[PDB]
Amino acid sequence: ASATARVRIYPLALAKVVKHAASSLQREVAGLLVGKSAGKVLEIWDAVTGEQYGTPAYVQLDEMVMAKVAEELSKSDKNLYIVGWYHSHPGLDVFLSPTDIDTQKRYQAMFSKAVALVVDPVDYAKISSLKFKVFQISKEGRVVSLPVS
Amino acid sequence: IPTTENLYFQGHMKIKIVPAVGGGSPLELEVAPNATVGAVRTKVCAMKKLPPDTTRLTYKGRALKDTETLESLGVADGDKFVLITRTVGG
Ligand SMILES: [Zn+2]
Repeated sequence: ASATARVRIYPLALAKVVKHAASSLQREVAGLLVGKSAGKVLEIWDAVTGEQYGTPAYVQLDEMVMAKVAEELSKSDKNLYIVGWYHSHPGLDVFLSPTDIDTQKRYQAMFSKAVALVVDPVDYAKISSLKFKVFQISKEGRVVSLPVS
Repeated sequence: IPTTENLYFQGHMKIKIVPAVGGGSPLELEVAPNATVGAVRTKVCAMKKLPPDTTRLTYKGRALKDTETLESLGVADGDKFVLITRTVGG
C-alpha cells in the first residue's frame, strides 16, 4: 500500500509537537520530524522548529530551518535525518489539506518513507489520547493514515 | 584520448549537495565557476529522480535563485549546499 508500514514516535518528540501546538491555539504551527527509517518502520526521534509565519488556516516554516537542521544532522555522527514534518490544525480536525498534500508529495519525492504529522490541539481522541495522525501518500496517490506507536 | 574526455574534466571545483530530507547520500559534483545554480540543481534532481520545479539550493544562510552563477556567490572547491523543499500547511 505505502512506503512506510508504521511509525514509532519517541514520547518526548510527540510531547514537543503537542506542546508547540498547544502554545499557539490562535494559528497553525509547523516544524520538522527528525529520525530514521528501520526497514519499513519510520522512527521519529525528535521534532524541531524555527522561524515561521502562520494564521488559523495556513503556515509556512522558513526554508532556512530545514537547511540548518539538515546540515547539522549531516555533519553529526548521528545517523538521523529529517523524516517528515508536522503542523497543527486548531479546531479544524485532522486531515491533509490540498496544500499539505502538495508539501507531502514533495517530501516523499526526496525521501520515499516521509510522513506528515497533523495535530489538532483543541481535541482529544475518545481512554483518552492526543488528537493526531501520521499521514503518507500511498503508492497509488491516496492519503493514508499510518499505524502509530 | 576520447573527444568527450575534455568535457569530463571541465571545471575542477567540487561541491557537496546535501539532500534536506531523508538520509540519502550527499552528491559531490564537479562544476565550473561559470555554472548556474540552476544547472547544479538540474543535475541534482536528475541524480535523485526528482521533478525540476519543487526544490531550491541553499548556500550559507540563504536560498539561491537558479539564475545566479556559482562565481557570483564566491563558491570554492569543497563548499556545501543543501537541497530543500517547502514546508507549508493548511
Ligand atoms: Zn493542514
